[PDB]
Amino acid sequence: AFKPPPRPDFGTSGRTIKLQANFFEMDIPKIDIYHYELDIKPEKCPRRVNREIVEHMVQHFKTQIFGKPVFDGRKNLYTAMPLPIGRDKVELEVTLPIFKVSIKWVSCVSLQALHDALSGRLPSVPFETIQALDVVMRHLPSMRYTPVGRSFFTASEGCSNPLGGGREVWFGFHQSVRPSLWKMMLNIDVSATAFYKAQPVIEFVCEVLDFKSIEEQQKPLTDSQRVKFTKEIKGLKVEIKRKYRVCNVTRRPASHQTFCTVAQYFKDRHKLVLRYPHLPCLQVGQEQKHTYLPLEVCNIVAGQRCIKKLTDNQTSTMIRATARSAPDRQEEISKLMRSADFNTDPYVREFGIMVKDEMTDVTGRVLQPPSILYGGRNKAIATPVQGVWDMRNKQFHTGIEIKVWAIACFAPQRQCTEVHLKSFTEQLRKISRDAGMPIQGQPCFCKYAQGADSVEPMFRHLKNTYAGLQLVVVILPGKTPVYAEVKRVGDTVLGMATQCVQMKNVQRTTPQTLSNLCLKINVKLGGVNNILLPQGRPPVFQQPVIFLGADVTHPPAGDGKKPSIAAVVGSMDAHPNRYCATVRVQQHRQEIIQDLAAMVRELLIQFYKSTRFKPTRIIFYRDGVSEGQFQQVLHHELLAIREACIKLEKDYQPGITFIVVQKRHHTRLFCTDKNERVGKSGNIPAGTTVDTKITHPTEFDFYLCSHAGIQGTSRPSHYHVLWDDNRFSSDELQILTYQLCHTYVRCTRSVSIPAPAYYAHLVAFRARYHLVDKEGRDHQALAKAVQVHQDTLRTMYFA
RNA sequence: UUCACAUUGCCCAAGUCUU
RNA sequence: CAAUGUGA
Ligand SMILES: [Mg+2]
Ligand SMILES: [Mg+2]
Ligand SMILES: [Mg+2]
Repeated sequence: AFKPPPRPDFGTSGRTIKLQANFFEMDIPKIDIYHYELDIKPEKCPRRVNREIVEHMVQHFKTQIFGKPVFDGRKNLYTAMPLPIGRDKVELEVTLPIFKVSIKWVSCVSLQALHDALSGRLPSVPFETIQALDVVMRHLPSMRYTPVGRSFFTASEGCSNPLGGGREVWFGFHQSVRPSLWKMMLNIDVSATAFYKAQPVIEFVCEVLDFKSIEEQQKPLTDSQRVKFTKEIKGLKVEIKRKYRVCNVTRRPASHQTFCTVAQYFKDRHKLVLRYPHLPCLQVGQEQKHTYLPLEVCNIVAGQRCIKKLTDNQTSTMIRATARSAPDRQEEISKLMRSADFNTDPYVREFGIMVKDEMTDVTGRVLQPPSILYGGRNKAIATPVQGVWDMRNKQFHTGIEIKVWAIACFAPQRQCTEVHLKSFTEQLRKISRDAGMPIQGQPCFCKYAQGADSVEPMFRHLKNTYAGLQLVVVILPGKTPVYAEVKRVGDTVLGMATQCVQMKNVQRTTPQTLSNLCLKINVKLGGVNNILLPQGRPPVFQQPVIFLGADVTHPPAGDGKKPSIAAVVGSMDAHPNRYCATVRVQQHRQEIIQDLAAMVRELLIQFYKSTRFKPTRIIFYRDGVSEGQFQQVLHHELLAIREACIKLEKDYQPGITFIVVQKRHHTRLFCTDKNERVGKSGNIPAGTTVDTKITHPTEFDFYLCSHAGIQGTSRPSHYHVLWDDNRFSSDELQILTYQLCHTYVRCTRSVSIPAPAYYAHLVAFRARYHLVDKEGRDHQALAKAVQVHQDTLRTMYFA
């Protein structure tokens, strides 16, 4: 239940392709380095303050200690050669513009043992060793640049990327030390994030309040101006030599604001006559004291990342400033590494480390896509080309016959007229007839409505009046709270199928849009759009098997009380195509799925009810777990799956395959040959697979870019097998995973992650919609909100 | 709320110390 | 999913 399986073999399927990865080979010396535990009293200091302390400490004691050590900003210091210490704590006293620093040797870290672990010699990779190398590579940039996670950001020289609102774009790069089949690798990728400009607060006001210049005007701000400004600068730090954090903007101008007025105080003591006394002051420091700074004598301090959400316009600017095709990104990574010059870094060089300046070459394989079987009389077979196919002259494998349906238009009648609805209905019936999902009649019901209050009574009337009602098509004017209400009533209250459509897609229809629309409708009504060509599937389908997709979605940044949402879906046929969903609310920002055992039990029960088979195997696709959570998550969740089986029957012990899916990492793959690049974005082809060189030295993992890259640089999904009772070969599991990317019903394309994992996202996001403005007695309220109706339980409402 | 892809938002990481 | 783009 605890240790991941070794790599069974290497894949052999598919034609080869020359790739370049943003991994850079590291040459590590085979010598012991020396680990020391520090202490710094007081120890509530920010991490960067601790780096200053040790930095000054190193030189302020250079003489009979420290004859170029590295430091993690907390508690760990490393040297390439040993110090004079013994094992003794050597408390030092250091002063920086009153600190006690204790230095104690702890262990010897052998880089020799790392070479063995990267080889077949040692069974596993020693974390503490890679942890040390990480501190070596991060030492310099952690003081030179502004750390954000595993990245480093800085104001770009000579350029300025303003966002407005006192914000601008800082470019940066991600850095991480990784073991691999070949060598140690330095993974480098470029990135960009928003920062507040280091400008006078006076000019910060102008951008926030949209003033061309101050003295526009010379009257104290309106309360509406003062409230907007207070929201932006509160929590931000400002400087004079001495730095404060802003907690409040005073109501009264500096001329009147008394504590002795602020204006007066600065006239006598500091001999400063304020140029804009009519403006308020910044209350800084402790909220329960009376320290007020005029705007004129304050600057926003540099290197403060913008945590708040960007505006629509700010986002739009951010996108344009950082959007890059795959070759363009490739060159920006390359240019960065040449200019980075990691080998002159004195700390990197103290530890005798060398970093390759060229991207690593890696050979991938482009897997063949599966054939997609359709229905109708002809039973057409689609052949994905470059990750895409279409439904033209093809009918659904199992198309639904729609006899009873209705339209509910919440768009204004002037904007969405009966003629519009009629034409839309005309075209939709045409497309749906072609697709093998005939809408036999005009809707038995069609009424306009307004507001969220009209939803439930209308839907209740519909359910009571029209027997055999299959669907309600809901027209929406755009972004409106009605949508969430439609889904609350439909999914959870009354248990009725609904398909919403934006007004603009009714006024002006297209064959493609209407086609995609039918894909959702047919699925929602129990249909089967298409299936994998049966004889083209991997051998695993010879026995009953269920495919589980699982994901947790956490609240946005800055949020503190909203629940995390766990969603799990399971296949309900042998194709596989039909899926049922389970969903739960759980603790804030907890990744481990707490109630998984219960959820899997439901899915296993519903699988048997649907197929009359008991799975002999369980394939578990787990999205979004990082390497630092593999053991924790696997321990709880693998056992939870077993628990579900055991509490059901026997002696029922199906083989479990546990696979972690990671779409969001920092590995990027590029075509070496320009003639391999695909489309305008110039990305690697769909099906590109990498399970060598850059992958894990001992464990079963691979990259699979299963989708066509439309824009930017494609994210190759990474798959890591944490458990496998079924003993998959690399070829079978990679093909299986790839084929499951072709079973996503909402489009005739290969998607970036397997359908079950994708559905899990959709289910989680739907639950989040049921919880809008609603997020023991607390838990049960939220739990009921995400609980769907009895009639919705076995449906694909999430489509 | 036709859909995918891409950027950010999500576990780990990161962050958090005389007017 | 939301914002913003590229696309069908
Ligand atoms: Mg997740
Ligand atoms: Mg943490
Ligand atoms: Mg969007």
